[PDB]
Amino acid sequence: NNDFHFEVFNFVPCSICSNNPTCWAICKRI
Amino acid sequence: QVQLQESGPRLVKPSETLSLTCTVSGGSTSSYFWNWIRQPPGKGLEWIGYIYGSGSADYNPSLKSRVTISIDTSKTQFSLKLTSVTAADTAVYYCARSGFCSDDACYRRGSWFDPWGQGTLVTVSSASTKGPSVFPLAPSGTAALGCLVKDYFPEPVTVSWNSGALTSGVHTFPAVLQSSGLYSLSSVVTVPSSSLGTQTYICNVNHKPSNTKVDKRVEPK
Amino acid sequence: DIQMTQSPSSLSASVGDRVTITCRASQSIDNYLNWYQQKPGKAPKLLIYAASGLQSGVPSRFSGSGSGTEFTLTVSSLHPEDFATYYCQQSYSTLTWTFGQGTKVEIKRTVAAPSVFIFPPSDEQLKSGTASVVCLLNNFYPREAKVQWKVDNALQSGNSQESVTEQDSKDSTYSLSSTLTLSKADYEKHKVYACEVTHQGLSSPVTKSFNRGE
Repeated sequence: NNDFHFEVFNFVPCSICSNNPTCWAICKRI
Repeated sequence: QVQLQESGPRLVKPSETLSLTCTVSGGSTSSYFWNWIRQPPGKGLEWIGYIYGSGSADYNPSLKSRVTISIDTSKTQFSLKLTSVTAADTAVYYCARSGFCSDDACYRRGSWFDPWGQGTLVTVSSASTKGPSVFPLAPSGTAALGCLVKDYFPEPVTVSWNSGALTSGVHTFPAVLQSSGLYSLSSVVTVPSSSLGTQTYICNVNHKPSNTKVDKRVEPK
Repeated sequence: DIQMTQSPSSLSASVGDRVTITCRASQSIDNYLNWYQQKPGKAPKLLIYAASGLQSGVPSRFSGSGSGTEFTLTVSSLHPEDFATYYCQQSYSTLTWTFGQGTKVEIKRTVAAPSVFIFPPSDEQLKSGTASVVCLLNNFYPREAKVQWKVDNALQSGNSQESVTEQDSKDSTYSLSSTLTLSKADYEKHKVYACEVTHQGLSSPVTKSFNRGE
């Protein structure tokens, strides 16, 4: 499949932030 | 640059349906979250709802029973539908993107609204559309002149001077609702007294709700 | 449901003042508080994201602090172009994101007296049976002004309406229009039409007048 996964309940997990500063600003360690 | 633009009718009768479309350019609706937000004149901001993906949507509870948001098959547009409108739904309506997206996942929580559309005013009333009349405010080191834009419905009208080339010292005042139920406004500008003979000053009036455009040259009487 | 309580509702400040706006959330929202700035007739523009991130393109004199329930937006040195309404907005709720009520920031500056101008009704308008007489007060501060209409020296009441512009983004002044609305027959029964302007910047009132037809 090619569609994105969508998540509206969980916070951004820091494990996916790579080197994106937007991600790191809002993530949580889960 | 992902850019957003609202479009739709500017005047809706009470009990009818309000519909608007947001067109997205430089981007696709197949990622991120696409929002509608409104602001009644002089009031604050109220979030309406959002849509994402294949067409999953959810709504502000104060409006859920009357609101539907839908996503289009070109994947460049999404749309607001609001039923059973009353004058309380008169407002400026904005579309906006939210969310953070990685390569394969888009998260909404803790994000923000950016970018936004320009916003479009929608008026709920049973009065009918009427285009304005435009009259000169004729100049008597610096002179003032302008255009009186009288008896139109509904808001808004836009005024510019010399096709946008003249903006310094321009004042377009907020419209006033007259006892007749029609709006009036004036737009003025200060110019050098010495040019009143040879330089043209034209006020460009556009009333989009009635498809009325008027260009009026203002001169000493 | 999460409500944001923003204070104060309104403030006036001088160029160079430090300004602080506070926002309180009805429950803890961690760092998920965003601030926007809305200039009149334009969409809100994001200033601060996630409580203290400074949005790209925004000058550093804006900054945000706090976490949990108490947040603050600070302008370290106010500029004239900072005139706007500022909103907090929480993104912690899983469903409804909500805004504060707004804080209207006005720029306080030195007194500036209005230039006054009067405009008689146009001949084209008079064909249509109504006469609008317009009085213009240009580029003044402060806000408060009195315009009195006199027709052949008789004080008018009930037949004028006023409109004021928003504060100018460079010089912080206001302009104001007063429109006297008369029927054609009434307008034609009188001769002298006068606008009398009273304002803190004027040691004596300024009166602009015309005689109908000259």
